Amino acid sequence: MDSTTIQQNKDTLSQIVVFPTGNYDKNEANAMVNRLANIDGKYLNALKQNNLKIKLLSGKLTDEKEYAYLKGVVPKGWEGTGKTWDDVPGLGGSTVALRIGFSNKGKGHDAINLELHATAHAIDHIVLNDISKSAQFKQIFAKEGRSLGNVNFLGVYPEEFFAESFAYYYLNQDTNSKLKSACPQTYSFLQNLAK
Amino acid sequence: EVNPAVP
Ligand SMILES: [Zn+2]
Repeated sequence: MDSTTIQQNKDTLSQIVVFPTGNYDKNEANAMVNRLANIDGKYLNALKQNNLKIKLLSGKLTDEKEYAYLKGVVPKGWEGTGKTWDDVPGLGGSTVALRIGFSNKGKGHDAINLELHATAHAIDHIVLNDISKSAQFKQIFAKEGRSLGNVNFLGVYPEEFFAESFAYYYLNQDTNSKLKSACPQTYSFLQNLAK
Repeated sequence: EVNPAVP
């Protein structure tokens, strides 16, 4: 991705990312936007067209009005973790909400990157009309959905395999190469999706 | 639609 294209994506994200009120880690918030800027501009422009907001948060997700109804609720796939949405650092789908500083694997989650996994859910649901539950992807998911680990989450929910695979594809060259070797059909699928 | 981060 040329510098001008990365800049173009950062400009597009400037219209999508919402920063919190009050004090927060501005450098880390910018670092999260920079990682999101590696997503194909086709998806980012569609997010902007749909007025999808990527909300960066200073506190828990359930402190936000729109997610208060999730207080005490155990998310899909989080059975046995002993936590509820109150403790979850990222949310994706019809909206996107992310806790600043929790990007890396092991910060209350086990994704390769918090913001790319969550935003992949929004792209899947809003931009691509739930392609992760299409018959085509379900066939790919049936074969390769257990090759990225966390088989009791990624290997069970096609939308989660899609989101994590999407994050692998776009985080950096290392993860992009790891996905190609582990899930070649998924890699080719995402490669064709961006054309 | 809501989906959580990977546990
Ligand atoms: Zn997810």
